[PDB]
Amino acid sequence: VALLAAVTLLGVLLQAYFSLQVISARRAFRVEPPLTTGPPEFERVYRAQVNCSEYFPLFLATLWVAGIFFHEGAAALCGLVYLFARLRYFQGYARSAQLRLAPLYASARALWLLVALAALGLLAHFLPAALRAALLGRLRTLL
Amino acid sequence: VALLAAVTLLGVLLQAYFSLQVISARRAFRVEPPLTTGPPEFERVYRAQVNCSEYFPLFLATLWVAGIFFHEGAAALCGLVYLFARLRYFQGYARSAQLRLAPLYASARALWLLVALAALGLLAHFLPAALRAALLGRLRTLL
Amino acid sequence: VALLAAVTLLGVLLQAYFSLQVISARRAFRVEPPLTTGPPEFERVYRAQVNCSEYFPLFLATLWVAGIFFHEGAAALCGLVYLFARLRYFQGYARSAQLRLAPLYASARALWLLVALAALGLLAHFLPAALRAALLGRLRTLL
Ligand SMILES: N[C@@H](CCC(=O)N[C@@H](CS)C(=O)NCC(=O)O)C(=O)O
Ligand SMILES: N[C@@H](CCC(=O)N[C@@H](CS)C(=O)NCC(=O)O)C(=O)O
Ligand SMILES: N[C@@H](CCC(=O)N[C@@H](CS)C(=O)NCC(=O)O)C(=O)O
Repeated sequence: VALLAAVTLLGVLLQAYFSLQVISARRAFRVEPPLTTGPPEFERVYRAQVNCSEYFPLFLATLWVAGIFFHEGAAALCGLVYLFARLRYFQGYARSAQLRLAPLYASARALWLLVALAALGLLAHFLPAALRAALLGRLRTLL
Repeated sequence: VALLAAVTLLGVLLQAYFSLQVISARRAFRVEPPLTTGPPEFERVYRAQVNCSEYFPLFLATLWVAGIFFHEGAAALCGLVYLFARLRYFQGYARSAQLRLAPLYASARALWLLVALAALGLLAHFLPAALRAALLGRLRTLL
Repeated sequence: VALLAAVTLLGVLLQAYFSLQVISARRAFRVEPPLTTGPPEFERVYRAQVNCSEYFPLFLATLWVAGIFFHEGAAALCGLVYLFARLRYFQGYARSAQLRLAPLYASARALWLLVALAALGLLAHFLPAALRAALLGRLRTLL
Protein backbone atom coordinates (compact mmCIF):
# COMPACT_ATOMS: atom_id res chain seq x y z
CA VAL A 1 0.00 0.00 0.00
CA ALA A 2 2.89 2.41 0.70
CA LEU A 3 2.88 4.10 -2.75
CA LEU A 4 -0.91 4.32 -2.66
CA ALA A 5 -0.58 5.98 0.75
CA ALA A 6 2.16 8.27 -0.65
CA VAL A 7 -0.05 9.36 -3.59
CA THR A 8 -3.06 9.90 -1.26
CA LEU A 9 -0.86 12.07 0.98
CA LEU A 10 0.06 14.18 -2.04
CA GLY A 11 -3.63 14.46 -2.87
CA VAL A 12 -4.37 15.77 0.63
CA LEU A 13 -1.46 18.26 0.40
CA LEU A 14 -2.69 19.38 -3.02
CA GLN A 15 -6.25 19.78 -1.71
CA ALA A 16 -5.11 21.80 1.33
CA TYR A 17 -3.01 24.00 -0.95
CA PHE A 18 -5.98 24.90 -3.23
CA SER A 19 -7.92 25.55 -0.04
CA LEU A 20 -5.24 28.01 1.12
CA GLN A 21 -5.12 29.72 -2.30
CA VAL A 22 -8.90 30.26 -2.08
CA ILE A 23 -8.40 31.95 1.34
CA SER A 24 -5.84 34.16 -0.46
CA ALA A 25 -8.28 35.30 -3.19
CA ARG A 26 -10.99 35.61 -0.49
CA ARG A 27 -8.64 38.13 1.17
CA ALA A 28 -7.63 39.94 -2.06
CA PHE A 29 -11.13 40.67 -3.45
CA ARG A 30 -12.49 41.37 0.09
CA VAL A 31 -15.08 38.57 -0.15
CA GLU A 32 -16.34 38.26 3.45
CA PRO A 33 -17.38 34.72 4.55
CA PRO A 34 -19.79 33.18 4.07
CA LEU A 35 -20.00 34.79 0.60
CA THR A 36 -18.74 32.49 -2.16
CA THR A 37 -19.49 34.98 -4.95
CA GLY A 38 -17.67 38.09 -6.18
CA PRO A 39 -15.43 38.96 -9.17
CA PRO A 40 -15.07 36.36 -11.95
CA GLU A 41 -11.60 35.43 -10.56
CA PHE A 42 -12.72 34.55 -7.02
CA GLU A 43 -15.70 32.79 -8.62
CA ARG A 44 -13.28 30.79 -10.85
CA VAL A 45 -10.62 30.09 -8.19
CA TYR A 46 -13.26 29.06 -5.61
CA ARG A 47 -14.88 26.90 -8.30
CA ALA A 48 -11.71 24.91 -9.10
CA GLN A 49 -11.13 24.06 -5.43
CA VAL A 50 -14.81 23.04 -5.19
CA ASN A 51 -14.54 20.67 -8.18
CA CYS A 52 -11.23 19.25 -7.02
CA SER A 53 -12.79 18.64 -3.63
CA GLU A 54 -15.74 16.75 -5.15
CA TYR A 55 -13.42 14.55 -7.27
CA PHE A 56 -10.96 13.73 -4.49
CA PRO A 57 -12.96 10.85 -2.86
CA LEU A 58 -13.74 9.39 -6.30
CA PHE A 59 -9.99 9.50 -6.93
CA LEU A 60 -9.16 7.95 -3.48
CA ALA A 61 -11.53 5.06 -3.92
CA THR A 62 -10.39 3.51 -7.29
CA LEU A 63 -6.84 4.53 -6.53
CA TRP A 64 -7.07 2.14 -3.57
CA VAL A 65 -9.11 -0.31 -5.65
CA ALA A 66 -6.89 -0.08 -8.77
CA GLY A 67 -3.91 -0.91 -6.58
CA ILE A 68 -4.92 -3.95 -4.48
CA PHE A 69 -7.24 -5.43 -7.17
CA PHE A 70 -5.18 -4.59 -10.25
CA HIS A 71 -1.45 -3.58 -10.04
CA GLU A 72 -0.39 -0.89 -7.46
CA GLY A 73 2.58 0.75 -9.23
CA ALA A 74 0.26 1.18 -12.21
CA ALA A 75 -2.48 2.71 -10.02
CA ALA A 76 -0.06 5.02 -8.17
CA LEU A 77 1.38 6.25 -11.49
CA CYS A 78 -2.06 7.31 -12.77
CA GLY A 79 -2.88 8.75 -9.35
CA LEU A 80 0.27 10.83 -9.69
CA VAL A 81 -0.38 12.39 -13.12
CA TYR A 82 -4.03 12.93 -12.16
CA LEU A 83 -2.96 15.08 -9.19
CA PHE A 84 -0.53 16.97 -11.44
CA ALA A 85 -3.34 17.39 -13.99
CA ARG A 86 -5.28 18.92 -11.07
CA LEU A 87 -2.55 21.23 -9.80
CA ARG A 88 -2.29 22.60 -13.36
CA TYR A 89 -6.12 22.70 -13.49
CA PHE A 90 -6.53 25.01 -10.48
CA GLN A 91 -3.59 27.04 -11.84
CA GLY A 92 -5.56 27.25 -15.09
CA TYR A 93 -9.00 28.13 -13.73
CA ALA A 94 -7.31 30.98 -11.83
CA ARG A 95 -6.08 32.39 -15.16
CA SER A 96 -9.25 31.60 -17.13
CA ALA A 97 -12.19 29.17 -17.43
CA GLN A 98 -10.49 27.81 -20.57
CA LEU A 99 -6.95 27.48 -19.14
CA ARG A 100 -8.79 25.01 -16.90
CA LEU A 101 -9.68 22.78 -19.89
CA ALA A 102 -6.23 21.47 -20.92
CA PRO A 103 -5.39 20.01 -17.48
CA LEU A 104 -9.05 18.94 -16.98
CA TYR A 105 -8.54 16.75 -20.04
CA ALA A 106 -5.30 15.23 -18.73
CA SER A 107 -7.16 14.66 -15.45
CA ALA A 108 -10.30 12.79 -16.61
CA ARG A 109 -7.94 10.83 -18.87
CA ALA A 110 -6.03 9.64 -15.79
CA LEU A 111 -9.20 9.32 -13.64
CA TRP A 112 -10.79 6.84 -16.03
CA LEU A 113 -8.27 4.11 -16.89
CA LEU A 114 -8.02 4.07 -13.11
CA VAL A 115 -11.67 2.99 -13.27
CA ALA A 116 -10.62 0.66 -16.11
CA LEU A 117 -7.92 -0.96 -13.93
CA ALA A 118 -10.16 -1.16 -10.85
CA ALA A 119 -12.86 -2.60 -13.17
CA LEU A 120 -10.55 -5.17 -14.79
CA GLY A 121 -9.02 -6.15 -11.44
CA LEU A 122 -12.46 -6.72 -9.88
CA LEU A 123 -13.65 -8.78 -12.86
CA ALA A 124 -10.37 -10.72 -12.77
CA HIS A 125 -11.49 -11.65 -9.24
CA PHE A 126 -15.24 -12.37 -9.54
CA LEU A 127 -15.54 -13.84 -13.08
CA PRO A 128 -13.63 -17.13 -12.62
CA ALA A 129 -15.62 -18.07 -9.47
CA ALA A 130 -18.84 -17.12 -11.32
CA LEU A 131 -18.18 -19.20 -14.48
CA ARG A 132 -17.13 -22.07 -12.19
CA ALA A 133 -20.56 -21.79 -10.50
CA ALA A 134 -22.26 -21.37 -13.90
CA LEU A 135 -20.71 -24.53 -15.36
CA LEU A 136 -20.96 -26.65 -12.19
CA GLY A 137 -24.77 -26.25 -12.12
CA ARG A 138 -25.22 -26.76 -15.87
CA LEU A 139 -23.37 -30.12 -15.90
CA ARG A 140 -25.39 -32.08 -14.81
CA THR A 141 -24.64 -35.81 -15.11
CA LEU A 142 -22.57 -35.00 -18.26
CA LEU A 143 -23.59 -38.32 -19.89
CA VAL B 1 -13.28 -6.82 0.85
CA ALA B 2 -14.07 -7.64 -2.81
CA LEU B 3 -17.84 -6.88 -2.60
CA LEU B 4 -17.12 -3.72 -0.63
CA ALA B 5 -14.69 -2.72 -3.40
CA ALA B 6 -17.32 -3.66 -6.02
CA VAL B 7 -19.98 -1.46 -4.33
CA THR B 8 -17.50 1.45 -3.95
CA LEU B 9 -16.67 1.15 -7.66
CA LEU B 10 -20.37 1.45 -8.47
CA GLY B 11 -20.53 4.51 -6.22
CA VAL B 12 -17.68 6.13 -8.15
CA LEU B 13 -19.36 5.29 -11.50
CA LEU B 14 -22.65 6.68 -10.20
CA GLN B 15 -20.94 9.86 -8.99
CA ALA B 16 -19.12 10.38 -12.31
CA TYR B 17 -22.41 9.85 -14.15
CA PHE B 18 -24.25 12.59 -12.17
CA SER B 19 -21.22 14.76 -12.82
CA LEU B 20 -21.58 14.18 -16.58
CA GLN B 21 -25.34 14.84 -16.47
CA VAL B 22 -24.62 18.20 -14.79
CA ILE B 23 -22.23 19.07 -17.68
CA SER B 24 -25.17 18.21 -19.98
CA ALA B 25 -27.61 20.63 -18.28
CA ARG B 26 -24.75 23.18 -18.06
CA ARG B 27 -24.62 22.93 -21.87
CA ALA B 28 -28.41 22.97 -22.42
CA PHE B 29 -29.28 26.09 -20.38
CA ARG B 30 -26.07 27.86 -21.55
CA VAL B 31 -24.75 28.24 -17.97
CA GLU B 32 -21.13 29.34 -18.50
CA PRO B 33 -18.62 28.13 -15.83
CA PRO B 34 -18.04 29.11 -13.16
CA LEU B 35 -21.75 29.98 -12.78
CA THR B 36 -23.66 27.39 -10.73
CA THR B 37 -26.97 29.26 -10.94
CA GLY B 38 -29.57 29.57 -13.69
CA PRO B 39 -33.05 28.08 -14.38
CA PRO B 40 -34.69 26.03 -11.59
CA GLU B 41 -33.73 22.81 -13.48
CA PHE B 42 -29.98 23.44 -13.65
CA GLU B 43 -30.22 24.65 -10.05
CA ARG B 44 -31.97 21.35 -9.10
CA VAL B 45 -29.80 19.02 -11.20
CA TYR B 46 -26.57 20.70 -10.01
CA ARG B 47 -27.92 20.50 -6.45
CA ALA B 48 -28.52 16.72 -6.52
CA GLN B 49 -24.97 16.04 -7.74
CA VAL B 50 -23.68 18.38 -5.00
CA ASN B 51 -25.58 16.53 -2.25
CA CYS B 52 -24.63 13.12 -3.60
CA SER B 53 -21.02 14.25 -3.66
CA GLU B 54 -21.15 15.37 0.00
CA TYR B 55 -22.71 12.04 1.10
CA PHE B 56 -20.34 9.80 -0.85
CA PRO B 57 -17.42 9.79 1.68
CA LEU B 58 -19.86 9.29 4.56
CA PHE B 59 -21.19 6.32 2.60
CA LEU B 60 -17.64 4.99 1.83
CA ALA B 61 -16.52 5.12 5.43
CA THR B 62 -19.23 3.03 7.25
CA LEU B 63 -19.59 0.86 4.18
CA TRP B 64 -15.98 -0.16 4.81
CA VAL B 65 -16.58 -0.15 8.57
CA ALA B 66 -19.92 -2.02 8.41
CA GLY B 67 -18.19 -4.73 6.41
CA ILE B 68 -14.97 -5.58 8.29
CA PHE B 69 -16.43 -4.82 11.76
CA PHE B 70 -19.94 -6.19 11.25
CA HIS B 71 -20.82 -8.55 8.31
CA GLU B 72 -19.67 -7.60 4.74
CA GLY B 73 -22.45 -9.12 2.60
CA ALA B 74 -24.88 -7.23 4.83
CA ALA B 75 -22.93 -3.97 4.41
CA ALA B 76 -22.56 -4.39 0.63
CA LEU B 77 -26.30 -5.05 0.28
CA CYS B 78 -27.20 -1.77 2.01
CA GLY B 79 -24.46 0.00 0.06
CA LEU B 80 -26.13 -1.30 -3.08
CA VAL B 81 -29.71 -0.10 -2.43
CA TYR B 82 -28.34 3.21 -1.12
CA LEU B 83 -26.63 3.86 -4.47
CA PHE B 84 -29.83 2.88 -6.29
CA ALA B 85 -31.79 5.19 -3.94
CA ARG B 86 -29.32 7.87 -5.12
CA LEU B 87 -29.53 7.16 -8.84
CA ARG B 88 -33.33 7.50 -8.51
CA TYR B 89 -32.76 10.61 -6.34
CA PHE B 90 -30.79 12.55 -8.98
CA GLN B 91 -33.33 11.31 -11.56
CA GLY B 92 -35.99 12.76 -9.25
CA TYR B 93 -34.42 16.13 -8.47
CA ALA B 94 -34.07 16.63 -12.24
CA ARG B 95 -37.86 16.24 -12.59
CA SER B 96 -38.76 18.15 -9.41
CA ALA B 97 -37.57 19.02 -5.89
CA GLN B 98 -40.25 16.62 -4.61
CA LEU B 99 -39.50 13.70 -6.97
CA ARG B 100 -36.21 13.86 -5.07
CA LEU B 101 -37.94 13.02 -1.76
CA ALA B 102 -39.04 9.40 -2.38
CA PRO B 103 -35.53 8.13 -3.22
CA LEU B 104 -33.99 10.45 -0.57
CA TYR B 105 -36.06 8.50 1.95
CA ALA B 106 -34.93 5.10 0.65
CA SER B 107 -31.38 6.50 0.78
CA ALA B 108 -31.16 7.80 4.38
CA ARG B 109 -32.94 4.57 5.35
CA ALA B 110 -30.06 2.57 3.85
CA LEU B 111 -27.38 5.07 5.02
CA TRP B 112 -28.34 4.68 8.66
CA LEU B 113 -28.59 0.97 9.52
CA LEU B 114 -25.19 1.04 7.86
CA VAL B 115 -24.25 3.29 10.78
CA ALA B 116 -26.17 0.85 13.00
CA LEU B 117 -24.10 -2.11 11.73
CA ALA B 118 -20.80 -0.21 11.90
CA ALA B 119 -21.87 0.91 15.41
CA LEU B 120 -22.84 -2.59 16.58
CA GLY B 121 -19.71 -4.15 15.03
CA LEU B 122 -17.43 -1.62 16.77
CA LEU B 123 -19.16 -2.12 20.13
CA ALA B 124 -18.98 -5.89 19.61
CA HIS B 125 -15.22 -5.29 19.47
CA PHE B 126 -14.51 -2.74 22.25
CA LEU B 127 -17.14 -3.65 24.92
CA PRO B 128 -15.87 -7.10 25.98
CA ALA B 129 -12.28 -5.84 26.50
CA ALA B 130 -13.70 -2.85 28.41
CA LEU B 131 -15.94 -4.85 30.81
CA ARG B 132 -13.00 -7.23 31.32
CA ALA B 133 -10.91 -4.19 32.39
CA ALA B 134 -13.84 -2.84 34.45
CA LEU B 135 -14.29 -6.07 36.41
CA LEU B 136 -10.58 -6.90 36.77
CA GLY B 137 -9.95 -3.62 38.63
CA ARG B 138 -13.09 -3.84 40.79
CA LEU B 139 -12.22 -7.33 42.14
CA ARG B 140 -10.12 -6.81 44.24
CA THR B 141 -9.17 -9.65 46.60
CA LEU B 142 -12.73 -11.06 46.11
CA LEU B 143 -12.79 -12.35 49.73
CA VAL C 1 -7.48 -0.22 12.94
CA ALA C 2 -10.35 -0.35 15.47
CA LEU C 3 -9.73 3.13 17.00
CA LEU C 4 -9.23 4.59 13.53
CA ALA C 5 -12.58 3.03 12.56
CA ALA C 6 -14.12 4.39 15.80
CA VAL C 7 -12.89 7.95 15.06
CA THR C 8 -14.09 7.73 11.41
CA LEU C 9 -17.52 6.61 12.66
CA LEU C 10 -17.66 9.68 14.89
CA GLY C 11 -16.70 11.80 11.89
CA VAL C 12 -19.61 10.35 9.89
CA LEU C 13 -22.02 10.94 12.82
CA LEU C 14 -20.73 14.50 13.18
CA GLN C 15 -21.12 15.12 9.44
CA ALA C 16 -24.68 13.73 9.38
CA TYR C 17 -25.54 15.90 12.39
CA PHE C 18 -24.39 19.15 10.68
CA SER C 19 -26.36 17.98 7.66
CA LEU C 20 -29.50 17.64 9.82
CA GLN C 21 -28.93 21.05 11.45
CA VAL C 22 -28.78 22.60 7.96
CA ILE C 23 -32.17 21.00 7.15
CA SER C 24 -33.40 22.66 10.38
CA ALA C 25 -32.28 26.18 9.35
CA ARG C 26 -33.56 25.44 5.82
CA ARG C 27 -36.96 24.89 7.47
CA ALA C 28 -36.76 27.91 9.83
CA PHE C 29 -35.88 30.61 7.27
CA ARG C 30 -38.21 29.02 4.65
CA VAL C 31 -35.34 28.47 2.17
CA GLU C 32 -36.91 26.19 -0.46
CA PRO C 33 -34.52 23.66 -2.12
CA PRO C 34 -32.55 23.98 -4.23
CA LEU C 35 -31.82 27.49 -2.90
CA THR C 36 -28.64 27.63 -0.79
CA THR C 37 -28.89 31.37 -0.15
CA GLY C 38 -31.02 33.43 2.23
CA PRO C 39 -30.43 35.26 5.56
CA PRO C 40 -26.84 35.56 6.83
CA GLU C 41 -27.54 32.73 9.34
CA PHE C 42 -28.65 30.10 6.82
CA GLU C 43 -25.77 31.28 4.63
CA ARG C 44 -23.36 30.78 7.59
CA VAL C 45 -24.83 27.50 8.87
CA TYR C 46 -24.97 26.02 5.34
CA ARG C 47 -21.40 27.24 4.80
CA ALA C 48 -19.96 25.46 7.87
CA GLN C 49 -21.49 22.12 6.83
CA VAL C 50 -20.11 22.70 3.31
CA ASN C 51 -16.56 23.31 4.59
CA CYS C 52 -16.72 20.42 7.03
CA SER C 53 -17.87 18.21 4.18
CA GLU C 54 -14.93 19.25 1.97
CA TYR C 55 -12.40 18.59 4.78
CA PHE C 56 -13.81 15.22 5.82
CA PRO C 57 -12.06 13.07 3.13
CA LEU C 58 -8.78 14.94 3.71
CA PHE C 59 -9.22 14.07 7.38
CA LEU C 60 -10.11 10.39 6.62
CA ALA C 61 -7.09 9.84 4.43
CA THR C 62 -4.15 10.90 6.71
CA LEU C 63 -6.07 9.66 9.72
CA TRP C 64 -5.81 6.21 8.13
CA VAL C 65 -2.28 6.98 6.93
CA ALA C 66 -1.10 8.52 10.24
CA GLY C 67 -2.26 5.37 11.99
CA ILE C 68 -0.84 2.43 9.99
CA PHE C 69 2.32 4.31 8.87
CA PHE C 70 3.02 6.26 12.06
CA HIS C 71 1.38 5.33 15.44
CA GLU C 72 -2.44 4.71 15.56
CA GLY C 73 -3.29 5.86 19.11
CA ALA C 74 -1.50 9.10 18.24
CA ALA C 75 -3.45 9.46 14.97
CA ALA C 76 -6.81 8.63 16.60
CA LEU C 77 -6.17 11.19 19.35
CA CYS C 78 -5.64 14.00 16.82
CA GLY C 79 -8.58 12.73 14.78
CA LEU C 80 -10.65 13.05 17.95
CA VAL C 81 -9.81 16.67 18.87
CA TYR C 82 -10.10 17.65 15.20
CA LEU C 83 -13.72 16.43 15.12
CA PHE C 84 -14.40 18.26 18.39
CA ALA C 85 -12.75 21.37 16.91
CA ARG C 86 -15.27 20.91 14.07
CA LEU C 87 -18.36 20.38 16.21
CA ARG C 88 -17.46 23.64 17.99
CA TYR C 89 -16.74 25.21 14.57
CA PHE C 90 -20.23 24.59 13.14
CA GLN C 91 -21.64 25.69 16.53
CA GLY C 92 -19.57 28.85 16.07
CA TYR C 93 -20.40 29.67 12.45
CA ALA C 94 -24.08 29.40 13.43
CA ARG C 95 -23.54 32.17 16.02
CA SER C 96 -21.18 34.27 13.87
CA ALA C 97 -18.52 34.11 11.14
CA GLN C 98 -15.96 34.91 13.87
CA LEU C 99 -17.18 32.39 16.48
CA ARG C 100 -16.13 30.00 13.71
CA LEU C 101 -12.48 31.12 13.95
CA ALA C 102 -11.50 29.80 17.41
CA PRO C 103 -12.46 26.17 16.65
CA LEU C 104 -11.20 26.53 13.04
CA TYR C 105 -7.80 27.21 14.59
CA ALA C 106 -7.94 24.17 16.89
CA SER C 107 -9.01 22.19 13.82
CA ALA C 108 -6.26 23.05 11.29
CA ARG C 109 -3.84 22.62 14.21
CA ALA C 110 -5.02 19.01 14.61
CA LEU C 111 -5.38 18.46 10.82
CA TRP C 112 -1.74 19.26 10.17
CA LEU C 113 0.45 17.31 12.60
CA LEU C 114 -1.72 14.51 11.29
CA VAL C 115 -0.08 15.33 7.95
CA ALA C 116 3.21 15.57 9.89
CA LEU C 117 2.74 12.05 11.34
CA ALA C 118 1.57 10.57 8.02
CA ALA C 119 4.56 12.35 6.41
CA LEU C 120 7.10 11.12 8.97
CA GLY C 121 5.67 7.58 8.93
CA LEU C 122 5.89 7.40 5.12
CA LEU C 123 9.46 8.73 5.09
CA ALA C 124 10.34 6.30 7.90
CA HIS C 125 9.28 3.64 5.37
CA PHE C 126 10.73 4.81 2.03
CA LEU C 127 13.99 6.57 3.08
CA PRO C 128 15.99 3.57 4.38
CA ALA C 129 15.32 1.50 1.23
CA ALA C 130 16.23 4.57 -0.88
CA LEU C 131 19.58 5.33 0.85
CA ARG C 132 20.36 1.61 0.66
CA ALA C 133 19.82 1.83 -3.13
CA ALA C 134 21.75 5.12 -3.26
CA LEU C 135 24.81 3.71 -1.50
CA LEU C 136 24.74 0.28 -3.18
CA GLY C 137 25.10 1.87 -6.63
CA ARG C 138 27.74 4.40 -5.56
CA LEU C 139 30.09 1.74 -4.12
CA ARG C 140 31.42 0.53 -6.54
CA THR C 141 34.43 -1.75 -6.02
CA LEU C 142 35.18 0.21 -2.79
CA LEU C 143 38.96 -0.24 -3.30
N1 LIG D 1 -10.69 25.17 1.76
C1 LIG D 1 -11.57 26.14 2.38
C2 LIG D 1 -10.82 27.13 3.26
C3 LIG D 1 -11.26 27.06 4.72
C4 LIG D 1 -12.77 26.95 4.86
O1 LIG D 1 -13.29 25.85 5.04
N2 LIG D 1 -13.46 28.10 4.77
C5 LIG D 1 -14.60 28.40 5.64
C6 LIG D 1 -14.15 28.84 7.03
S1 LIG D 1 -12.55 29.66 6.93
C7 LIG D 1 -15.60 29.36 5.05
O2 LIG D 1 -16.04 30.31 5.71
N3 LIG D 1 -16.00 29.13 3.80
C8 LIG D 1 -16.13 30.20 2.83
C9 LIG D 1 -15.30 29.90 1.60
O3 LIG D 1 -15.83 29.26 0.66
O4 LIG D 1 -14.13 30.30 1.56
C10 LIG D 1 -12.29 26.88 1.30
O5 LIG D 1 -11.68 27.10 0.23
O6 LIG D 1 -13.47 27.24 1.51
N1 LIG E 1 -18.92 16.88 -11.71
C1 LIG E 1 -18.54 18.21 -12.14
C2 LIG E 1 -18.25 18.26 -13.64
C3 LIG E 1 -16.81 18.69 -13.93
C4 LIG E 1 -16.36 19.84 -13.05
O1 LIG E 1 -15.69 19.61 -12.05
N2 LIG E 1 -16.73 21.07 -13.44
C5 LIG E 1 -15.83 22.22 -13.36
C6 LIG E 1 -14.82 22.23 -14.50
S1 LIG E 1 -15.52 21.44 -15.95
C7 LIG E 1 -16.53 23.56 -13.23
O2 LIG E 1 -16.20 24.52 -13.92
N3 LIG E 1 -17.51 23.64 -12.33
C8 LIG E 1 -18.77 24.30 -12.62
C9 LIG E 1 -19.93 23.38 -12.37
O3 LIG E 1 -20.45 23.34 -11.23
O4 LIG E 1 -20.34 22.68 -13.32
C10 LIG E 1 -19.66 19.15 -11.82
O5 LIG E 1 -20.83 18.71 -11.89
O6 LIG E 1 -19.38 20.32 -11.49
N1 LIG F 1 -26.56 17.49 4.39
C1 LIG F 1 -27.52 17.95 3.40
C2 LIG F 1 -28.96 17.64 3.81
C3 LIG F 1 -29.65 16.72 2.80
C4 LIG F 1 -29.36 17.11 1.37
O1 LIG F 1 -28.49 16.52 0.73
N2 LIG F 1 -30.09 18.11 0.85
C5 LIG F 1 -30.61 18.09 -0.51
C6 LIG F 1 -31.85 17.20 -0.63
S1 LIG F 1 -32.75 17.18 0.93
C7 LIG F 1 -30.86 19.46 -1.11
O2 LIG F 1 -31.90 19.72 -1.71
N3 LIG F 1 -29.88 20.36 -0.98
C8 LIG F 1 -30.15 21.73 -0.62
C9 LIG F 1 -29.37 22.13 0.61
O3 LIG F 1 -28.22 22.61 0.46
O4 LIG F 1 -29.90 21.97 1.73
C10 LIG F 1 -27.36 19.43 3.25
O5 LIG F 1 -27.04 20.10 4.25
O6 LIG F 1 -27.54 19.93 2.11
